Amino acid sequence: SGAKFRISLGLPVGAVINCADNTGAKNLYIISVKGIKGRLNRLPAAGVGDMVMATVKKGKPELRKKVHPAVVIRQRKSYRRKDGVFLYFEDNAGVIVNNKGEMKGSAITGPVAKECADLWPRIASNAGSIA
Amino acid sequence: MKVELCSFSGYKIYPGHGRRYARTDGKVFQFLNAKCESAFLSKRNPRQINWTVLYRRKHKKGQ
Amino acid sequence: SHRKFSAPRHGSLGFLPRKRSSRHRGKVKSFPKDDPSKPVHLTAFLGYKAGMTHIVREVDRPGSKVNKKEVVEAVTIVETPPMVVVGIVGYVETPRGLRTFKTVFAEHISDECKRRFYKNWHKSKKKAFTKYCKKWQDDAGKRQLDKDFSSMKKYCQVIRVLAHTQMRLLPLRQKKAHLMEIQVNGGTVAEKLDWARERLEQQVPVSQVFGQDEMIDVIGVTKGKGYKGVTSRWHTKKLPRKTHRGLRKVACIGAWHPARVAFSVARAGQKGYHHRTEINKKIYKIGQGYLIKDGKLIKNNASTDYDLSDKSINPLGGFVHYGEVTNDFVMLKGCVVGTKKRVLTLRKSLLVQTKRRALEKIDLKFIDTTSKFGHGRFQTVEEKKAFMGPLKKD
RNA sequence: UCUGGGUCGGGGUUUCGUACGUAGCAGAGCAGCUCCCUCGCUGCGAUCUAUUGAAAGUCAGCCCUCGACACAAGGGUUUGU
RNA sequence: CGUUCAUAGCGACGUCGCUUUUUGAUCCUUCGAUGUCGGCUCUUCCUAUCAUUGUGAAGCAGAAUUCACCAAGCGUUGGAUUGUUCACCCACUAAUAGGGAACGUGAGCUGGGUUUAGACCGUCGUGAGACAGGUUAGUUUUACCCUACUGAUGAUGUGUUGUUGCCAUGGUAAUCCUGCUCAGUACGAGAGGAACCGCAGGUUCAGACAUUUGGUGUAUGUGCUUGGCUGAGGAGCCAAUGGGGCGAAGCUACCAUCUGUGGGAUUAUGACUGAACGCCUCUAAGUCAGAAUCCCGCCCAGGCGGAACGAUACGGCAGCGCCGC
RNA sequence: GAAUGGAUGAACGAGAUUCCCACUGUCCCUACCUACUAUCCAGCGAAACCACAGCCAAGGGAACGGGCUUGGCGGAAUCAG
RNA sequence: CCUCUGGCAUGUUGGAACAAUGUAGGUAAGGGAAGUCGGCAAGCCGGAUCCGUAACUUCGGGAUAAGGAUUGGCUCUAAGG
RNA sequence: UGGCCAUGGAAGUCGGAAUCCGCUAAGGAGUGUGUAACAACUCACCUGCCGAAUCAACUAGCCCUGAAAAUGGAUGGCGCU
RNA sequence: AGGGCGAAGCCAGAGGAAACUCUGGUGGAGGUCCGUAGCGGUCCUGACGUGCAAAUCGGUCGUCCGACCUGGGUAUAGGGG
Ligand SMILES: [Mg+2]
Ligand SMILES: [Mg+2]
Ligand SMILES: [Mg+2]
Ligand SMILES: [Mg+2]
Ligand SMILES: [Mg+2]
Ligand SMILES: [Mg+2]
Ligand SMILES: [Mg+2]
Ligand SMILES: [Mg+2]
Ligand SMILES: [Mg+2]
Ligand SMILES: [Mg+2]
Ligand SMILES: [Mg+2]
Ligand SMILES: [Mg+2]
Ligand SMILES: [Mg+2]
Ligand SMILES: [Mg+2]
Ligand SMILES: [Mg+2]
Ligand SMILES: [Mg+2]
Ligand SMILES: [Mg+2]
Ligand SMILES: [Mg+2]
Ligand SMILES: [Mg+2]
Ligand SMILES: [Mg+2]
Ligand SMILES: [Mg+2]
Ligand SMILES: [Mg+2]
Ligand SMILES: [Mg+2]
Ligand SMILES: [Mg+2]
Ligand SMILES: [Mg+2]
Ligand SMILES: [Mg+2]
Ligand SMILES: [Mg+2]
Ligand SMILES: [Mg+2]
Ligand SMILES: [Mg+2]
Ligand SMILES: [Mg+2]
Ligand SMILES: [Mg+2]
Ligand SMILES: [Mg+2]
Ligand SMILES: [Mg+2]
Ligand SMILES: [Mg+2]
Ligand SMILES: [Mg+2]
Repeated sequence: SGAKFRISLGLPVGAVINCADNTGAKNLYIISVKGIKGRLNRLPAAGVGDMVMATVKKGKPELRKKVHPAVVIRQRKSYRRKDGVFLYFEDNAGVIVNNKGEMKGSAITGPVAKECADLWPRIASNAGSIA
Repeated sequence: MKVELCSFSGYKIYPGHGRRYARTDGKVFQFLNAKCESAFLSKRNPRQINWTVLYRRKHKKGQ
Repeated sequence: SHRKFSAPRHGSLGFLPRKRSSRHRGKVKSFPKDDPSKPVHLTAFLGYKAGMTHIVREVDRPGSKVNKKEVVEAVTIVETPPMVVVGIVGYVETPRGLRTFKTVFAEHISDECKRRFYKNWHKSKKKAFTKYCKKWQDDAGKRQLDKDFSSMKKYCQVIRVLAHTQMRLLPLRQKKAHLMEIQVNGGTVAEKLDWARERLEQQVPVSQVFGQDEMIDVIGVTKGKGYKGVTSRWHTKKLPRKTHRGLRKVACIGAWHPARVAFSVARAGQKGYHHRTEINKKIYKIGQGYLIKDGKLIKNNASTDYDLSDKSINPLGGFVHYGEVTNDFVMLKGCVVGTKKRVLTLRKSLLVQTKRRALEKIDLKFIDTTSKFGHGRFQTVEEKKAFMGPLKKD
């Protein structure tokens, strides 16, 4: 119901955020950000809570050499919450996911940002810590 | 508006100001300003640093 | 050939000759339409941008994720000491336009105001409206005055009051008080005029014009930035590193064959000090100034029902590059045009406001009052004196 | 002459992080002398504690002073229905 | 052909056209030189409309759709390979439409490619040498003139001066999307599966701003530290800003925050009354609804265009304003 | 395609490519700072270039006009770009 | 890089400002070559001591391969004539 | 009158050779709709009302559709019914 | 300049029945490596481009005991060197 609000989005296309679920992937080469019309010369950028296409660069060879959807869960670029607290996360991080928002993994190492948790429920269910 | 305390210095942090850090261990710190946060990230033991609350408690200043 | 990859053009043509504004005091380019029905009122005011700060508030837009969640919010303090009406001035409709018809000035006029009428006051003998004010004490003059007012009753349509600021009461350097025509919008012109004739020489405070949680339009001149290159002034792409004759430029001004450079092409020139009318700036707080019943009432500014301290909106060490706001002020949401100290025209909206957001009632929870002259960490000096304890300066 | 604006000073604010000096039974050890006492005394000795959120800067485009000091109708060129 | 049915969509055999974003013809212009491809950057136009608004069509149940109309307001992206144009692939998207401006744009760049001289290879040549055959290395000049544009002083007028104002004319701006709700509802055998009004937000664009987060930082602010140098201490300096922490103010970032509006005429279209044509017809006279259009509004600038009001040279020589003659 | 040398090849190369790690304002996307300029002033003081000149639309015209035709129009003297 | 001896007056001028463009330096959040014909440019790396060192090889090399750790100040000890 | 060819079904009706008589006031061995095929529907001859012209096929005048380009624009301009 | 690598020869020790082999030193080879002066002149396609300059400047670069650099003297002269 209640919609997202924009947040300072510090993952341009070209990032390798570390996969923080138990798949067997280690990295997630963001090749594109979902739901970006975009402008000339401008890199598509995914903050936290953003869907994303993601090649795996290192990990299991099942996953390597193909594209998966993914979600950004933490991010090192400090966004501002509506309550006027800026927040950043120590590492950029995501999870491999399917089109309809379900995880293909099962358990999320590390904390998930609540911008991502509220917007992705199945991620939120497998997230131990939030914010 | 729950005023929080700076995880380095000890000062209160009013709603507007400062910044919130979320380490992957899964615990969070609040910093009044960057000055605190830099000493935190460079691993300065705030009890060694005069102007913090933790130092002055340690050295029994005031009272 | 066509440009390969499309892109929307940089900057708006709806804003140009991007030149240094003639005026300093921002003109009200249109007052609202006076319905004749609702009672008489002033449509505009003239404040001063003293400074910014936080607020905190519970928000009540149901549906949002932020419903019943305390957000923070930036705000401008526009110090607005009461204006003095010193004139009225009748207008009449014509097919040519809207001719000024008759200006009746008050009797007594301050040196605050009289300042304005000379380019050099030190050197003048201050002889303005001297033979004028003779009119206000005889049979002949008073009669002519009445006939002028009667004529305005017969003929005029639009009536604007002339008021001016109380430059006296500010922390600014200048004494030369800004005049301004403000339009009286209300009932019939005869009623309209006798209201302004009653208000003559009198104070008018801010609360008489505006009310709380009201969208108003801020009108002013932008913070000026001098000569600026095209990359600053139009936000054109920088060219790359290797460019031989510089790179904060536009490469192709224009095609060959409209063999002129067009008005739509980006060139370097004056950036800033433009006239600009930003609309829909909601008044969060109309704040009561310092006053005396026995001691000072400094509290009445930045104290809220939920805070209850003894603050004023003045932060520690004052608003920077300004002063103390010792007078009544408004507190708009967000930034507004111009610099610190800049004279600023407020104006009631041109527009029937009926959006959820524009009828939202603002209850403030907390005004930040920490210094802006560095990273402040104390809300008030008494709090600081508590926290620190005693210092060597004792 | 709303006596004013200005310089200096004083507050406030704020930045940095605790000055010099002095004292110390703090100080890894070392030495000189002896009362060869090794807590003897005296010296060297990074650093430490205390004095000390100290010192220092803070409009030059921060805020208030009404404290000290002078200085404030002065000059030149104009223009007429 | 389309089960059936020439024309929903198509369309053979024939035929009539437009177009100059293809390539040819041609050689009128330029050989006392008009800088020869592509990309970047920027502006503007066209429509032969991909999307978006409003609509007619279907072989349109819904969803998806192709066909057509008004229509160019607003958009039309990120990459891999290639010097490329072109091409192709991945990804996102509402859509990844097509062009023009000396095949826009070298005193705007770049110079990868063509296209000197150095060299290699292949084929051809007795050979010098040749090759829209491949390769590698190879100088990208000048603006202070005039205009145009950008901003900047001014100009004639109004007796002089100041004021607060009006407004001729120019410009002009907003965009599209998601989610929730309607609703697993209409529609449909089911599978699937809408829409209007609301509500919450976001894209791109525009205009600001610095409370906050970030950036800068020679306040050369305050520590810390290298080498040297004032005999040392203290206090300092030098090393083209010695180096580095932290850093006020100030600039400043979708890297922070705020704001972005209302009418009128109508177009396509669908209608009314209604003849022509004893009926019927949206039309012939007459009338209605009607839009990302157009015109204005708001918004920016403000005319060899005006306005009301103020004060109008005590003087040491002054000089003027009215009035009447 | 075999001393018009063929195939090879460690070491070496301001030689020609391709990828990876690191690193970065190359870029997303631009921003702030410093010095010397440019700027204004005193003094000093060149050059190239120059038919006349210098606002446009369209027309025709040696088939892309500043000048011609028909329209739009036109306001001293200048400054930085 | 800083200093004494000796030598100079900043390289054919001065002053006031601190705009745009530049020339020469720097710094940048998150990402890290997505830029571009092409990592061009800049950045990383750098000294020393101690470990540790691959493929390949003409057995000489490769080799500072790579990859690691340490480094200051102070007060002592031991070892070298 | 399931007329005949065609069976895959065409008793008027995908198509084609046929193609007349009766009743007749008069209805084609059938214009279509549609059917597996019928059915059902629909398309002359005649009346009832109303009250003088009505209707077809060609043809040529003006006008209109056909009729899409990139700086803003040209019956020469203003304009003109 | 200053460093690096450490070739032959030489010493000792250990093994070997012999052949000889290992280990530690010493030794200081080389159109050897780094790198100054020197000599050069890669890239920035940087600066400059009516220049400082009719080819210069800055950083970045190649080489730096050898087919090394370099003064003076001397030889070769135009279809000739
Ligand atoms: Mg691009
Ligand atoms: Mg296009
Ligand atoms: Mg270049
Ligand atoms: Mg501040
Ligand atoms: Mg057929
Ligand atoms: Mg041709
Ligand atoms: Mg030319
Ligand atoms: Mg069309
Ligand atoms: Mg061209
Ligand atoms: Mg050109
Ligand atoms: Mg060129
Ligand atoms: Mg080339
Ligand atoms: Mg060649
Ligand atoms: Mg000049
Ligand atoms: Mg000292
Ligand atoms: Mg030097
Ligand atoms: Mg119609
Ligand atoms: Mg209508
Ligand atoms: Mg309408
Ligand atoms: Mg207009
Ligand atoms: Mg051969
Ligand atoms: Mg042979
Ligand atoms: Mg051969
Ligand atoms: Mg000419
Ligand atoms: Mg100098
Ligand atoms: Mg000099
Ligand atoms: Mg000289
Ligand atoms: Mg960066
Ligand atoms: Mg690219
Ligand atoms: Mg690339
Ligand atoms: Mg390089
Ligand atoms: Mg190697
Ligand atoms: Mg060059
Ligand atoms: Mg030059
Ligand atoms: Mg010189």
